[PDB]
Amino acid sequence: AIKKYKPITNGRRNMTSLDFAEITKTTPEKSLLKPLPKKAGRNNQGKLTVRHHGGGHKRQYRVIDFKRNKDGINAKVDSIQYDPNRSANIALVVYADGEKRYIIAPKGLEVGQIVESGAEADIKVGNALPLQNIPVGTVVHNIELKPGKGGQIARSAGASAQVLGKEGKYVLIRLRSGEVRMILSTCRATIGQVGNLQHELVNVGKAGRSRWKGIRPTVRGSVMNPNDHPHGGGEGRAPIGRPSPMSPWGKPTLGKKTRRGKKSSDKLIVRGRK
Amino acid sequence: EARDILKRPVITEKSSEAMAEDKYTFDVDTRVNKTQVKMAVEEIFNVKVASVNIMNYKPKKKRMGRYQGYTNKRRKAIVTLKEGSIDLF
Amino acid sequence: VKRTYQPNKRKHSKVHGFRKRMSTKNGRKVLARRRRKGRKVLS
RNA sequence: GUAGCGAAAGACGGGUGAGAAUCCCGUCCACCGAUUGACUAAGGUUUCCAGAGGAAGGCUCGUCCGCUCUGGGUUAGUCGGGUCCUAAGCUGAGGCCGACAGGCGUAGGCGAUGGAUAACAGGUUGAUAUUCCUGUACCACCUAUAAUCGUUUUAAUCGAUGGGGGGACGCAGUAGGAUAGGCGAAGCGUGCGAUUGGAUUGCACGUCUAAGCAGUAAGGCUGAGUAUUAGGCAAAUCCGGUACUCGUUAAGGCUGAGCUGUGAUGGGGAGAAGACAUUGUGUCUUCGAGUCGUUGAUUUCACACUGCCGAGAAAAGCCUCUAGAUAGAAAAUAGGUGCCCGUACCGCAAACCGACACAGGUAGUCAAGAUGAGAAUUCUAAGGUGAGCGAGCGAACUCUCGUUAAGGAACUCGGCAAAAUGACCCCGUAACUUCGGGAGAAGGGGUGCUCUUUAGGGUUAACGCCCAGAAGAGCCGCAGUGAAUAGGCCCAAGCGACUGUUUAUCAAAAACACAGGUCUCUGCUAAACCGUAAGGUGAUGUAUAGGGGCUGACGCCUGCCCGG
Repeated sequence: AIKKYKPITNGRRNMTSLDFAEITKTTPEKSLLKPLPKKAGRNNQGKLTVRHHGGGHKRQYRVIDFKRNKDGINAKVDSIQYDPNRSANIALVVYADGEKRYIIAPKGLEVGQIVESGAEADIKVGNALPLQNIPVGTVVHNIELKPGKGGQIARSAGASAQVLGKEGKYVLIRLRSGEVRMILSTCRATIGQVGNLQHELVNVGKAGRSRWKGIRPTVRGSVMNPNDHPHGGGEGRAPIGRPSPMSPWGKPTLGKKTRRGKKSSDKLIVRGRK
Repeated sequence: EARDILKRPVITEKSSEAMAEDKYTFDVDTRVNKTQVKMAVEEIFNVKVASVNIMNYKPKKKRMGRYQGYTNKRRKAIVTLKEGSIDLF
Repeated sequence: VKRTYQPNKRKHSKVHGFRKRMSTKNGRKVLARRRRKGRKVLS
């Protein structure tokens, strides 16, 4: 659930937060952690390439199992946990031999619950299967694009896709964007919807909280000078004195498409939006 | 070696106050260690050494009639033998 | 008030200094120039 | 012979000298005192110490000097660094890309601002000291010493290029438990004033390290033992899942734990003078003089516990267990042995950065008493300094400061500046509100000293020992937070929601950010961006996500036109 803070301060008036009620262990596992130093939007040349990335709170990387290779060995859910690197919560599971891993936490997952991977596995939340062995109509998450690589689609909070059909060696699947697509029948996927559905409802309230999350400010082009932006200049406030709004690097940015033709996926896509 | 790493003794009021004790002060080569120093004085003067302390002195700047320069850097040792004496003057 | 040149031996010898000049072809050229000119110090 | 001689309390005596306001010594006075004090880094690099010197330097002088000459001065197994580990980053054999030059990149290597890591007291010099000397310890290496494992597979131990644990970590707050510091007093030391009085009467004092013997004040502990294995690239007696017995007791089983008592040390020094012929009686060869007792107590136990979201390095050292390894090691003694670099001096400054012996700047640590909530304020210990041109006169004018009758903003673009308010206690306090606030609203009143007490915080044993529960009764003065320091207030319009940021050096704002909206692009080798490319950011992310454009909390809303 979501808690609303009282308006003791003008920076806390209309500011909300999560309860973190579905968290049951507030400490991570020592072995599945790795360092995550900040790049701050700067590449191997040391130059800034993407803007508005900077210095927030320090984080450690939880290593996730997006490829559910452990077949025929059921695992018991040991805990639900917070991940700063991600919108969704994670679930610490323990296999029968004692090997322990993290996965993405689905909506209706519970401690003590059992979860398995493979074609022989049954259609229950948390279980991973190939798309060939999944029945049409049901909702899934953490989908592979290539067999054995690991999940790439439907990983965020409250994300889900649904199977729609079956081609020869492909299956039709509908994505959260409204796009339908063809995915190989050998590509794996997990049953169910991703949790933390309320993550999209938080009001960040104050600028400092964005700064904590690592967002530096953004400054509009219309208040720059001409040498810095196409919209810069004007003796006072000025409108966009061009036919189209433009990026800082001199390109249209309203309505102009940017996907490039002659891609392999152009045929595997049948109906697309956004 | 054993007679070239030791170059000169040092004669000062402080060195003489030390020689009142069993302490003797030498000026040695800049590349050698206190172990070499001990072995050398034992080989030469036929005594037994207890401790040997050592320091490095920097070059001191000097002038002489529109010709300035730097002195030589020097390495000083102080040996503290158990028993024996050395017939210096 | 604060002024330029807050000295630092390490940074001096690291950004200037012989090994740093020799690490690059253009830094090997300033040494050749100072040698040709007759400079008493090269770095 | 003009401007200037760089913020600040000096006076006298004596001395030295050719020569003294300026140098040395002495007395008095004054200044800094959360600092003009004392340490440690960076930086500087002999400016350090003795003599000698007055040509130049010193904003005057000079017998002086951070100036000149001569000669001296820095001592480490334990302090800080290297012979240890890694972060960001830098290089990177093979390799990728590229007109050349060259750029990128894997294992790896380098790299502290972090982790690991053995010494304390006293004495002593003109100049060094945890470094020299004394004493007492601790940590590693090697060799002889012999009671213990006695295939050497195994075994304490060797033991991995092997594994599991640990190291290993945020922010705020709370409560305690010890300890440095600090404190009343008859334990006991000490000398008794000269200007009236008094003589429990003035003032102080009561100690001491590392290491090693005992225990210890509280803290954490699914707390103790059996069975098995898709695993720990192979091994494990160690790690992980599950089924049981005493089960949530915490006894004290267990790891860790501030600290306390004896010895260390009847050694040191000691409020001492009682010890001097001398050491100018300064000092010391000799022999003791207190190690008592209350009050309240920073830092440490540990990010211990509790909560919060923004979810808080790595590797080595280390601890356990290993297939194979070897006889076979150890420890407990005694011997020896412990390399290299730095160490002087200045160091919130006359030695650094600033052209200067510049009113500036320069990371960290310690920091006593009275007053007070306080590191604020005023004074003051300790320590440091009297500041680097002076003597007179007391004009105009300029700067800083104080006070001004009557009036009180009439000044002026403008109440600019100044004045006024100011602490603590009590009483009371509007509109309007997003119900939090506004609000310290406004507006009023009180504060000294003495005796009573009936009695509270109790000092509580109790009125006494301090503030008082604060109630009465008195005293003085123009005035009682008697000094200093410590909010001016109200009414009403705009702009911007707010905190924040901005033109280093004429603009701090209504300009930028902002949290919230909205539009658009992007199905992952994503789009976008850097780059010739290779490779990268985006992102070890995946449409509740990421990039771009406009708007700018919140509330009520957001109309017409698709001809160009």
